[PDB]
Amino acid sequence: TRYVPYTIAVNGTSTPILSKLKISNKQLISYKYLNDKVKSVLKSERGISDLDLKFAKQAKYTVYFKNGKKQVVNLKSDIFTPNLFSAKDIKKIDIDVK
Amino acid sequence: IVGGRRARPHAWPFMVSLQLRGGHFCGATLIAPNFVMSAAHCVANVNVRAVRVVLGAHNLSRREPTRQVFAVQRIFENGYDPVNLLNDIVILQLNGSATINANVQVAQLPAQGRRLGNGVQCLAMGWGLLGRNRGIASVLQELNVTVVTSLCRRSNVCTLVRGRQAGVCFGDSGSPLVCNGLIHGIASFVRGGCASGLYPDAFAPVAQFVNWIDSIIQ
Amino acid sequence: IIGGRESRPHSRPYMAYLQIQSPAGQSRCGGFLVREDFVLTAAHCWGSNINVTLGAHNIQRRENTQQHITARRAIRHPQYNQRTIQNDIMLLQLSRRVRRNRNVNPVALPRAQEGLRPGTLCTVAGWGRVSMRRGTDTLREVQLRVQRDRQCLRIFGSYDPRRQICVGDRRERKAAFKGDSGGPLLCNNVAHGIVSYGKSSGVPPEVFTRVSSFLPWIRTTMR
Ligand SMILES: *[C@@H]1O[C@H](CO[C@@H]2O[C@@H](C)[C@@H](O)[C@@H](O)[C@@H]2O)[C@@H](O[C@@H]2O[C@H](CO)[C@@H](O[C@@H]3O[C@H](CO)[C@@H](O)[C@H](O)[C@@H]3O)[C@H](O)[C@H]2NC(C)=O)[C@H](O)[C@H]1NC(C)=O
Ligand SMILES: *[C@@H]1O[C@H](CO)[C@@H](O[C@@H]2O[C@H](CO)[C@@H](O[C@@H]3O[C@H](CO)[C@@H](O)[C@H](O)[C@@H]3O)[C@H](O)[C@H]2NC(C)=O)[C@H](O)[C@H]1NC(C)=O
Ligand SMILES: *[C@@H]1O[C@H](CO)[C@@H](O)[C@H](O)[C@H]1NC(C)=O
Repeated sequence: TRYVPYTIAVNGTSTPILSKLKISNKQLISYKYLNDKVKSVLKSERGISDLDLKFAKQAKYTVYFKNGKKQVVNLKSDIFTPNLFSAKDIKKIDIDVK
Repeated sequence: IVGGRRARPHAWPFMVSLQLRGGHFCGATLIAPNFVMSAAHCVANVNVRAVRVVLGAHNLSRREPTRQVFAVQRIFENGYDPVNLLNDIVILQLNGSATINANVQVAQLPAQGRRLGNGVQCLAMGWGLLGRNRGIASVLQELNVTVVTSLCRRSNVCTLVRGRQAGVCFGDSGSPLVCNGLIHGIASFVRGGCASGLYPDAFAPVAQFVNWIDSIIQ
Repeated sequence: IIGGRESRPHSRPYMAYLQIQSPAGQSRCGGFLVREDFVLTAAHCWGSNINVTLGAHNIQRRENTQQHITARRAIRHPQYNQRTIQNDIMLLQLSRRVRRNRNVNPVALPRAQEGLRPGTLCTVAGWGRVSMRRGTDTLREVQLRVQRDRQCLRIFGSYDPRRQICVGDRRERKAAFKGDSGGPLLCNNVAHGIVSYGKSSGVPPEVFTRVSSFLPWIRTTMR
């Protein structure tokens, strides 16, 4: 119910597409939620699967919030803080794999 | 809380719900009439002016006259490290004081430096998800957990439910860990997703920060 | 488009504006009319439903000159590799033929195996962003220099000069940018390239699909 601008960079390369992720604003969401959405478009748009990410040197995304704050979230980590936050507060998400 | 049970109505009258417009996002603990205590990561990125502190709640999905709603007047932290999740504690001063009654009461904190050994039985609680991607709770949940040192760090209090894929989950950040009537933890992080059944949950160790807390609230 | 100028309205009547939707999200790309029933663009613009707008200048206004046609088939190249971004080319078969006029008109494709010497000045056009901070409502364009292949070969592991073009002087702040994907590279009014990929910083050179390398597949697919 809300579309968030996002980019993918793989080893510094990206396609110059204007792209937005659909993410629910029916309830508060979590970083585990965004991990799933991010991994899904890594696979569909750039051929980067779950197992590819085990072998990547770095795999992360940054959530840019409308108030100027940012949160970097490594994809190779299974440590999560169990908090929730609003999809409406996200400005954009930059995904980066190397 | 995954694998818990419903708490008795107002069984834990220090339990706090931090809410945005879209609802409950973290738990907290009332530690004075005008102070609550939560995880620093809960508020790192939020607009603090938009946060509502809800006291005396039980069923978040119903209107409750037991509730007292406050705003945040001021934030206090002490060396929060978001990369290593150390000192994951925040004190929020309220724009007023709660009226203390059967439903809204201040929690008791341990003495500074008190360290819990493995095997100590505690109660976790909160309004977080009931399954590892399922929906947040309406009724406040509680869960019997045990202090473990294995697969932990010295800088945390960790808890496990042996043989059960149970534990805290999204929305439980900030919620108290109650051991022997004292708040010994603040929900801080999980490992391997919620309710892995393998890795304990990690709580900010309240007793390590008691002198700093007393600096603030007295 | 970064570092360019606003196009004279309807001066590039082949330009197509693509709105792509999928269950996962939405995307905006460019493209170009190659026949009354076909638009060419990049494979990485594929999605479940594609809405095409021909005849536009201001894509934020419902201009009378516009024609809105959905894609009946969105045909990625069968060897498109979205990891290496190789064979990044796609044909959109329109659900109806366009009404040809001064504002909606196809662009010519190069001849069989036609190359493009380094140093050649070509033009790319699109409705993409003009900086990290600012978009555009109207069609924009910029002239770019074709580079020797060593420029892309040294920084892009998967660049293939037999199927791609190395474009953009690293010294000039001129490039396609977010939203220009799929737009044409025009040299002497022939669409030699398709906007494909580059460095995420937007620093040149960037890579274009070399249209002339895919003429057999294009002809076979359009028949
Ligand atoms: C699950 O956890 C509950 C509650 O845990 C206790 O209270 C929390 C608030 C924390 O302070 C924890 O550190 C603390 O362990 C356990 O309930 C408790 O059970 C004990 C033993 O059954 C009760 O003690 C008894 O109380 C009766 C009177 O009711 C006396 O006559 C007995 O002599 C004995 O002292 C205790 O009252 C009870 N506490 C509460 C608040 O209900 C529970 O046992 C535990 N269950 C499991 C399976 O671990
Ligand atoms: C501290 O902050 C809390 C949280 O907002 C305040 O509670 C709010 O109190 C007001 C009364 O003062 C309640 O009425 C509302 O007032 C606003 C004007 O501020 C008005 O525009 C509304 O139409 C409404 O009548 C309000 O419902 C209540 N908020 C909640 C969530 O219950 C509290 O007043 C503040 N305390 C101090 C001492 O400033
Ligand atoms: C296609 O056009 C219809 C009609 O206005 C519109 O509802 C839809 O959003 C468009 N499709 C896409 C993928 O943008």
